[PDB]
Amino acid sequence: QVQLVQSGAVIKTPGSSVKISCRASGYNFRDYSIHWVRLIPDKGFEWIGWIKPLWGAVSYARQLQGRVSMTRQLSQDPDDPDWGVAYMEFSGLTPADTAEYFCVRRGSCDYCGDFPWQYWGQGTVVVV
Amino acid sequence: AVGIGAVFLGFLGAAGSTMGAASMTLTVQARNLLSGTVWGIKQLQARVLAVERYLRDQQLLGIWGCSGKLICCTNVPWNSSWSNRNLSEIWDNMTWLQWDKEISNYTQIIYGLLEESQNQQEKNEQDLLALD
Amino acid sequence: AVGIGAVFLGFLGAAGSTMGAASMTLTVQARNLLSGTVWGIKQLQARVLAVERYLRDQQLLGIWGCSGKLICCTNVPWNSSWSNRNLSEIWDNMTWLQWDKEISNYTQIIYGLLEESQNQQEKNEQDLLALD
Amino acid sequence: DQQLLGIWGCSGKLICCTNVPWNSSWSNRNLSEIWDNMTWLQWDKEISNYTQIIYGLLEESQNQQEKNEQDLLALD
Amino acid sequence: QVQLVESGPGVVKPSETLSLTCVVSGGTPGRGFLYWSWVRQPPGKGLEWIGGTATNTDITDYNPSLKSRAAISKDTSRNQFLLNLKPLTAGDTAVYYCTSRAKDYRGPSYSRIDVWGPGVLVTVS
Amino acid sequence: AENLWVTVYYGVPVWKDAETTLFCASDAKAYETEKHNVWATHACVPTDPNPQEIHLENVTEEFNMWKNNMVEQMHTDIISLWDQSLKPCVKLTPLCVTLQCTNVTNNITDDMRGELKNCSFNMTTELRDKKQKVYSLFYRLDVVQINSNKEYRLINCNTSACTQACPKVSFEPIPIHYCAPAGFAILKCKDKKFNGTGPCPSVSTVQCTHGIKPVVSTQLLLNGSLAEEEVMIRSENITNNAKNILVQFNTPVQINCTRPNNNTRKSIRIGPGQAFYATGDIIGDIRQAHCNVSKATWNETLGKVVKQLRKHFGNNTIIRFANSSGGDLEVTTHSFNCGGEFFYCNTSGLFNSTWISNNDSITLPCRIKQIINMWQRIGQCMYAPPIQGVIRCVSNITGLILTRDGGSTNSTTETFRPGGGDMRDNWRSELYKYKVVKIEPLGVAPTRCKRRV
Amino acid sequence: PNPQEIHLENVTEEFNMWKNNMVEQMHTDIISLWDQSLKPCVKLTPLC
Amino acid sequence: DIVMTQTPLSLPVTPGEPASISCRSSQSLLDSDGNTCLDWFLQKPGQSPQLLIYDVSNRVSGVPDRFSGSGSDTDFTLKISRVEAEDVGVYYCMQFVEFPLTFGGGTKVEIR
Amino acid sequence: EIVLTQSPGILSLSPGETATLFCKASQGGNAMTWYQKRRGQVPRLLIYDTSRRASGVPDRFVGSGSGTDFFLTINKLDREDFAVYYCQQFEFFGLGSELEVH
Ligand SMILES: *[C@@H]1O[C@H](CO)[C@@H](O[C@@H]2O[C@H](CO)[C@@H](O[C@@H]3O[C@H](CO[C@H]4O[C@H](CO)[C@@H](O)[C@H](O)[C@@H]4O)[C@@H](O)[C@H](O[C@H]4O[C@H](CO)[C@@H](O)[C@H](O)[C@@H]4O[C@H]4O[C@H](CO)[C@@H](O)[C@H](O)[C@@H]4O)[C@@H]3O)[C@H](O)[C@H]2NC(C)=O)[C@H](O)[C@H]1NC(C)=O
Ligand SMILES: *[C@@H]1O[C@H](CO)[C@@H](O[C@@H]2O[C@H](CO)[C@@H](O[C@@H]3O[C@H](CO[C@H]4O[C@H](CO)[C@@H](O)[C@H](O)[C@@H]4O)[C@@H](O)[C@H](O[C@H]4O[C@H](CO)[C@@H](O)[C@H](O)[C@@H]4O)[C@@H]3O)[C@H](O)[C@H]2NC(C)=O)[C@H](O)[C@H]1NC(C)=O
Ligand SMILES: *[C@@H]1O[C@H](CO)[C@@H](O[C@@H]2O[C@H](CO)[C@@H](O[C@@H]3O[C@H](CO[C@H]4O[C@H](CO)[C@@H](O)[C@H](O)[C@@H]4O)[C@@H](O)[C@H](O[C@H]4O[C@H](CO)[C@@H](O)[C@H](O)[C@@H]4O)[C@@H]3O)[C@H](O)[C@H]2NC(C)=O)[C@H](O)[C@H]1NC(C)=O
Ligand SMILES: *[C@@H]1O[C@H](CO)[C@@H](O[C@@H]2O[C@H](CO)[C@@H](O[C@@H]3O[C@H](CO)[C@@H](O)[C@H](O[C@H]4O[C@H](CO)[C@@H](O)[C@H](O)[C@@H]4O)[C@@H]3O)[C@H](O)[C@H]2NC(C)=O)[C@H](O)[C@H]1NC(C)=O
Ligand SMILES: *[C@@H]1O[C@H](CO)[C@@H](O[C@@H]2O[C@H](CO)[C@@H](O[C@@H]3O[C@H](CO)[C@@H](O)[C@H](O[C@H]4O[C@H](CO)[C@@H](O)[C@H](O)[C@@H]4O)[C@@H]3O)[C@H](O)[C@H]2NC(C)=O)[C@H](O)[C@H]1NC(C)=O
Ligand SMILES: *[C@@H]1O[C@H](CO)[C@@H](O[C@@H]2O[C@H](CO)[C@@H](O[C@@H]3O[C@H](CO)[C@@H](O)[C@H](O)[C@@H]3O)[C@H](O)[C@H]2NC(C)=O)[C@H](O)[C@H]1NC(C)=O
Ligand SMILES: *[C@@H]1O[C@H](CO)[C@@H](O[C@@H]2O[C@H](CO)[C@@H](O[C@@H]3O[C@H](CO)[C@@H](O)[C@H](O)[C@@H]3O)[C@H](O)[C@H]2NC(C)=O)[C@H](O)[C@H]1NC(C)=O
Ligand SMILES: *[C@@H]1O[C@H](CO)[C@@H](O[C@@H]2O[C@H](CO)[C@@H](O[C@@H]3O[C@H](CO)[C@@H](O)[C@H](O)[C@@H]3O)[C@H](O)[C@H]2NC(C)=O)[C@H](O)[C@H]1NC(C)=O
Ligand SMILES: *[C@@H]1O[C@H](CO)[C@@H](O[C@@H]2O[C@H](CO)[C@@H](O)[C@H](O)[C@H]2NC(C)=O)[C@H](O)[C@H]1NC(C)=O
Ligand SMILES: *[C@@H]1O[C@H](CO)[C@@H](O[C@@H]2O[C@H](CO)[C@@H](O)[C@H](O)[C@H]2NC(C)=O)[C@H](O)[C@H]1NC(C)=O
Ligand SMILES: *[C@@H]1O[C@H](CO)[C@@H](O[C@@H]2O[C@H](CO)[C@@H](O)[C@H](O)[C@H]2NC(C)=O)[C@H](O)[C@H]1NC(C)=O
Ligand SMILES: *[C@@H]1O[C@H](CO)[C@@H](O[C@@H]2O[C@H](CO)[C@@H](O)[C@H](O)[C@H]2NC(C)=O)[C@H](O)[C@H]1NC(C)=O
Ligand SMILES: *[C@@H]1O[C@H](CO)[C@@H](O)[C@H](O)[C@H]1NC(C)=O
Ligand SMILES: *[C@@H]1O[C@H](CO)[C@@H](O)[C@H](O)[C@H]1NC(C)=O
Ligand SMILES: *[C@@H]1O[C@H](CO)[C@@H](O)[C@H](O)[C@H]1NC(C)=O
Ligand SMILES: *[C@@H]1O[C@H](CO)[C@@H](O)[C@H](O)[C@H]1NC(C)=O
Ligand SMILES: *[C@@H]1O[C@H](CO)[C@@H](O)[C@H](O)[C@H]1NC(C)=O
Ligand SMILES: *[C@@H]1O[C@H](CO)[C@@H](O)[C@H](O)[C@H]1NC(C)=O
Ligand SMILES: *[C@@H]1O[C@H](CO)[C@@H](O)[C@H](O)[C@H]1NC(C)=O
Repeated sequence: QVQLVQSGAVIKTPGSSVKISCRASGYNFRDYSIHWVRLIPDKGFEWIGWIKPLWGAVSYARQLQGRVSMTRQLSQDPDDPDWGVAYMEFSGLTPADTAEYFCVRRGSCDYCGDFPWQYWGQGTVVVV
Repeated sequence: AVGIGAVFLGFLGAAGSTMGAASMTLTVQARNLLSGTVWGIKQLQARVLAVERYLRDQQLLGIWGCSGKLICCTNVPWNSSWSNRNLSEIWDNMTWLQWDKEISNYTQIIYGLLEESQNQQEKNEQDLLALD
Repeated sequence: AVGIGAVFLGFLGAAGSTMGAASMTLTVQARNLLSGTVWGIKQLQARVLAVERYLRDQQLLGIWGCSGKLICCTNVPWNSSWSNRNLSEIWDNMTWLQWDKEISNYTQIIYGLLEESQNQQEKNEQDLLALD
Repeated sequence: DQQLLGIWGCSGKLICCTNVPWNSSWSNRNLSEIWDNMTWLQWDKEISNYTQIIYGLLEESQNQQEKNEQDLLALD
Repeated sequence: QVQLVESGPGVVKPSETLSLTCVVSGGTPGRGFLYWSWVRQPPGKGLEWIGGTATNTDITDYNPSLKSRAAISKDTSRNQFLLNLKPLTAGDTAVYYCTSRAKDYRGPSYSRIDVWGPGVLVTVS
Repeated sequence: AENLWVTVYYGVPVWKDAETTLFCASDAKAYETEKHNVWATHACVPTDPNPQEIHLENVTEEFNMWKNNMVEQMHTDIISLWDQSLKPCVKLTPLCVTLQCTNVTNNITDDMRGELKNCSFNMTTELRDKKQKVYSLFYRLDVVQINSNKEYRLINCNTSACTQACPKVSFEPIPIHYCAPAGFAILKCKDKKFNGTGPCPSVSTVQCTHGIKPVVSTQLLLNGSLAEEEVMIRSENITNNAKNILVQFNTPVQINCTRPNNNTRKSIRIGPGQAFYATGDIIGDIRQAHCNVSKATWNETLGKVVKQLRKHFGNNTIIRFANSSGGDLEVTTHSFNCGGEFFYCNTSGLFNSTWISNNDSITLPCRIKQIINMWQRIGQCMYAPPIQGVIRCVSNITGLILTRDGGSTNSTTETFRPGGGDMRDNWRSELYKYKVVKIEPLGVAPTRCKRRV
Repeated sequence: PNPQEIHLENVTEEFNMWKNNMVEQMHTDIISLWDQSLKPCVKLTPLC
Repeated sequence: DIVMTQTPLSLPVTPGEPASISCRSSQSLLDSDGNTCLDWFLQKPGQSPQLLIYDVSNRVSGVPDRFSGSGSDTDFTLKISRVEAEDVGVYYCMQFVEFPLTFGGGTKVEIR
Repeated sequence: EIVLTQSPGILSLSPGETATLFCKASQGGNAMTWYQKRRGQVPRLLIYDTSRRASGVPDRFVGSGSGTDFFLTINKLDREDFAVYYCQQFEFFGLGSELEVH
């Protein structure tokens, strides 16, 4: 199986910075990309970014550069090499960004692309 | 003679040519079919596989009408449901790679048909030489 | 058609049947005779042994009268000291596993006999085509 | 080497009458002094230079007579 | 041997350098080698072979009448081969051909493969 | 006439696509110098000369770069060959010791942060009872503080002890010629304008491919194989974002990379027979490693790649090259090897431009690490031993690896950023021409002839 | 058992002791067999 | 070098009558393998040369039997039994027994 | 920017029938993915590559179309399947269509 667990919901102040964790378990973490998407009410979905956790190469959306930042932390352990953590340090928090934030992972079939996000995190709502 | 080269019937050399034209040069494909630390091991794991599959298809010719004749008149009537197309447009238009896709669905009844026909004519020949 | 199965000439499928009945289905035993970390190594140590012994018995047919005919009329007179039993009780009563034990003592003179008879008729055929 | 006999006139006959005329430039010596004097190890050195045209000659002759036999059984 | 493509300057004044390239599309359809040559034809005159090379070697043959002014080279990875000519005279005005020749044994009877590019006329003035 | 009969044909040319284990071949020049000077000098076969590039007529082969074979096989081959070339070299478990470090003898300015530390520590001798107080120089990217006073330890001692590469072996690429085994063929697409997916109307069979140098570079793939006439971009799906855009251009841009200090290596005997090559003194001045690229040639090649990349996004688009977005140090920066030393050279001096619809040199700095973690495994390193003298290498950048930005919101411009990511994108730029096929004989065709009795 | 010492007539073979094979092969065989017969035995690094 | 002379240099011919073109070498064209290394090409106006006759008397495929070639070791003749409009152009003999390859001077059949 | 528009907006049906949802892309030649989301749960993948279904998806959902037009037809509507359905190309998402009980 594959699990994506997040951190709990938070209430922050305008101009502060949130830091959302995303722990992935149940697969070889160093292979598959992790995407981050958000859900704003009354505006539909909106993509944020992705991160390849082998090295850590990222890519952000064009309208969110200079605000978001993504890191990862691998499992340097030859006994449980499966688990891993992704992070998002979303800075420049304005009152428009009250939303729910999901960290997703693509499917594992061969004809699955990258954007057919199969496995989903529970989502974390932030309110500012 | 000088200033001139020489070409010699290359491996896979007529793959786009006509079936009637590719039917004259089959022997080069047969010659370049057998001959040509764990790494030696893995290429050993390649090499015997080659010789294994080589014997496999020759075993099939061992069961049908000809062990090493490399073309083979047989005694199975060609069902027109497989091809329904006349000879002069097959041997003079099409290439082999198209024909393989064209009759790739219709296989494995031809092999059992040829096997039964060869065994049938073999036991009939044994009964023919038996009464003498 | 529905509600009905299909049986197909299984491997070793006639081992208890009569020799006259087992003499019609030999080809399945021939087809399932070739095809089918150090562990790969040891099954590699199995696999090539298989192909080795396969070629070995075909080499014997290379020396006697038939390379791939899979039954073989020859020219060695059957000594009645080996069997002393008439044909209609051999081909219509006994099974092959009994016959193998029955003539397992009388081998290795048949092989040299067949070898000499094939080489003898081969050089006589060469002398026959020589004078033309 | 058995593959080579697969290409020439005989798969397993172990001697083989063929249909390639023996060029006298290779040996220029009569039969009764070859088959009754010389040994094989001398003969191999004697015609070891003249090889690889015999093999292509035999290959072409076998394929030629094979397609002629197919054309002969074709018209029936 | 399916295609030969010649290239070089179409008009050259007498002090510069004549450089020609021939690009071969479809090198060889069988084992062995081809021989690739440059041949020239002055207006109303005959054909003159400038030089060439076998695909099997790196040794090139040149016409001695050309006073060792020609230099021919090749590189099979780019499937090209080149002729360079220096000094020039009006007598080098010619149609220039690239050619590929080999004896062809692929058929039932011995035949020849013999292919020429279309040629480029070069006038020096 | 209508009594047409089955005839088999054995040894007839038809192939299928297949996967199989391929096979080395190395040139005889790499066999002229011997004795495990570099890897795969014994693990691969000597090649044959004049490889038979045999052209075929009337053939349309469906090639695919991205779902290809021969690249995951090449990647497993090169990492296994990396692993086998470290087993006889020494293991550095007696070096995870509490180091006492200090600053090097240098005029320390506060703005410039020194990339060298001078570390002294106890170490066992070959006599097990006695120990010696030795000193060496390390880079600041290899030590970490343990917490006034200052005590350091190595960066990998809480993850994995790891192996100094024994320096008789070398790291320059030699060309490897892959060969098909018997009963398989290798096809090569001789088309010029071939973007890497679909039909190729002029194929040719090859017994053994050309010289493939295995280089390890993340962005800006060096020593590659050039194009023929154009600069070619290629992608799996260009409207996707997660797939890198491989760019390969025709004339190369040469790059001169150097480190200008001369390290003096010294041998510190760990135990019986095992020695450890440390950095001794720097004679002369200390300076920063760097690389130089010609500015006019770089601007011309970026002009060519913009003129090519406008064909896929409309001509009236503003192409903007920005530097890397972030991540680990082996992908944010140009990582390579140069004479047995691992460079990490900053890249923001090149990928910084904005192109609208209408003898100087670029010096870009580098940082060098002694402890690598190549291929990103769990319990591995390689402690690269130092090299005596100054180090200079001249190479020729032939390609690039780019990545778009996933733009929403009415965006009229497209920003391109370099990004290394996988190492298989390197060899994927060199095995795009090649497909491996299983030849199968034994076709079956009807004709007009019948077997007699 | 009983290895077949088979004599041949009328044969003149050119032997050579010094450019022979089977000796560098035997030497590599015996040193590799020396090396493989020491791997399971102990290592004496705590005795220096 | 072997000097190749072709005769004549300029012979205009009216359509339909037979023609014979002579070629001479300063050396024998019999090579080691027993082959006489002489080819005949025709270069029609504004076109590439096309091989017409190769070893001693054999015509390339697609070339009509109207064209025939004969010769000794040094003296060769190309005969055209019935001249047609597309035979016009410059005819060339060529030796390849030795380097350099040399061509005759050509015979231009043209309409006056 | 590739804007996806979704046609039906609000769609009111009763359980048991079939329902077709339509989306029209801005450029053509790419695949489509379809998601569903109930009231207050995580979304799940219904269809990727515009014709295949995901794991844990019954065969009553099927999607088709090509070029710029794409359809998701759900057969034999139940009560629990009344949810909002989101279309999705590479980075861009539709605003979504809502299925409502009648
Ligand atoms: C892209 O492709 C280019 C292709 O040019 C490549 O550049 C070349 O890289 C290689 C290795 O990375 C360089 O080879 C080294 O060159 C130095 C200097 O060479 C000089 O002398 C030779 C011979 O006279 C000339 O050909 C050359 O032009 C220079 O004048 C050599 O010293 C190196 O040899 C040492 O290492 C070998 C490793 O086994 C030893 O066998 C050898 O004996 C040498 O070791 C000796 O010196 C050591 C230091 O003093 C000492 O510690 C040892 O014990 C021993 O005494 C090696 O041949 C080559 O020069 C580069 N080409 C150019 C033009 O500079 C790029 O590297 C490549 N890019 C990438 C990223 O791979
Ligand atoms: C990294 O850090 C280490 C640790 O400090 C440095 O190594 C020391 O460097 C100093 C340089 O000042 C050396 O000190 C010199 O020692 C000379 C005596 O040599 C022997 O002495 C020691 C015992 O003290 C022996 O164990 C050893 O074998 C030496 O061979 C003195 O003669 C020197 O005097 C200097 O100053 C006087 C007056 O100022 C001058 O007249 C002299 O000419 C001379 O310049 C000096 O005291 C010390 O020996 C080094 N230690 C070791 C163990 O090598 C490294 O230099 C440093 N590395 C870098 C790159 O900075
Ligand atoms: C790849 O290469 C690029 C090359 O540009 C690097 O980019 C530069 O990185 C540096 C970080 O070292 C950026 O920061 C600059 O540092 C300068 C050094 O000044 C120091 O000291 C002063 C006084 O004590 C401090 O105020 C200062 O904070 C530093 O501690 C500063 O001079 C710069 O400030 C300048 O900013 C602008 C420049 O126009 C002026 O208006 C200011 O008045 C002031 O002069 C700055 O702080 C630097 O900005 C980067 N360059 C650019 C162009 O942005 C990359 O860092 C390198 N990659 C990696 C991974 O290192
Ligand atoms: C060893 O390194 C030190 C630095 O760690 C270095 O000292 C500096 O040298 C420069 C030049 O010799 C001094 O001069 C400066 O030059 C610039 C350019 O004109 C001026 O703008 C500076 O004015 C301000 O900057 C200083 C920075 O702290 C201020 O302290 C100063 O009061 C001014 O406000 C200044 O004129 C520079 O002052 C020194 N810095 C120090 C701290 O001494 C030294 O030269 C190096 N020596 C060797 C042998 O390498
Ligand atoms: C980005 O670009 C790439 C390259 O163009 C593209 O990959 C292509 O995707 C299509 C659709 O998935 C593939 O087409 C399929 O290929 C398989 C291979 O055998 C066929 O079996 C398919 O035939 C049927 O399949 C379905 C039946 O269940 C039907 O939906 C379909 O219409 C057919 O009836 C089908 O042809 C194509 O092979 C790949 N090409 C490559 C090179 O990978 C990718 O999809 C693009 N990305 C996006 C998000 O669109
Ligand atoms: C190499 O090994 C030696 C031996 O252990 C190390 O020297 C030791 O260093 C410690 C300090 O970390 C000394 O402790 C101090 O002792 C003094 C008395 O001289 C005392 O006043 C202090 O309060 C403190 O306790 C220790 O005595 C000393 N041992 C010896 C034998 O000298 C040394 O640190 C190691 N590393 C290097 C780079 O030399
Ligand atoms: C790509 O280019 C940009 C701009 O040229 C680089 O951004 C700059 O990066 C440097 C180094 O990280 C930053 O300097 C540092 O800032 C921090 C505060 O965050 C300070 O603590 C440090 O002492 C140092 O001053 C700089 O602020 C930053 N500038 C901007 C505008 O972002 C970026 O690093 C480049 N990317 C790579 C991979 O090199
Ligand atoms: C970067 O790559 C190119 C090509 O990959 C390197 O070679 C340049 O182009 C050709 C191809 O090798 C060289 O010609 C060669 O010359 C030698 C000696 O004459 C000959 O034996 C070869 O067969 C080949 O024809 C060419 O010399 C070379 N360019 C230069 C200026 O030397 C190139 O060297 C690489 N490095 C750089 C810095 O560009
Ligand atoms: C070496 O020791 C320390 C550790 O680096 C140095 O102290 C710091 O040095 C950095 C630059 O390397 C400066 O930016 C800091 O401001 C320094 N901090 C302090 C508190 O000085 C020290 O300067 C170096 N040199 C010596 C002689 O100790
Ligand atoms: C860099 O360091 C090396 C030493 O490793 C220097 O080599 C010395 O060169 C001089 C002059 O030729 C010789 O007298 C010495 O014997 C050399 N040292 C050794 C250990 O042999 C080299 O010159 C230095 N280069 C620079 C630019 O500083
Ligand atoms: C990289 O190094 C090469 C090798 O020195 C440089 O080529 C030299 O360039 C200078 C200046 O144009 C010439 O005088 C030399 O004749 C060149 N030598 C050779 C062997 O080509 C090249 O310029 C350097 N590139 C950069 C960007 O610095
Ligand atoms: C990025 O490119 C620009 C040129 O396109 C370089 O020039 C500087 O650009 C910045 C803003 O991008 C200006 O503030 C500076 O004034 C420019 N420099 C000068 C001398 O005018 C810039 O250097 C490049 N960035 C890097 C890190 O090299
Ligand atoms: C031909 O094949 C079809 C099925 O493919 C079969 O029904 C038919 O009986 C066959 N006819 C003959 C003459 O073999
Ligand atoms: C083989 O099967 C496929 C799919 O079942 C079918 O489309 C094709 O027509 C068949 N081949 C022939 C020759 O009928
Ligand atoms: C039959 O075999 C016996 C021994 O088994 C032998 O003595 C006898 O001569 C043989 N007879 C024939 C005809 O082969
Ligand atoms: C074979 O030998 C055994 C024991 O020597 C003997 O009992 C048996 O009868 C022999 N077989 C035959 C067929 O005579
Ligand atoms: C015999 O061989 C020579 C060369 O060895 C060749 O010239 C000659 O034509 C050949 N003759 C026959 C009849 O094969
Ligand atoms: C084979 O070649 C050698 C040396 O080229 C020559 O001496 C020998 O006579 C040749 N063999 C024959 C049978 O002519
Ligand atoms: C954009 O410019 C290129 C330049 O050649 C041209 O080929 C293309 O047709 C242009 N597209 C449009 C829409 O004008």
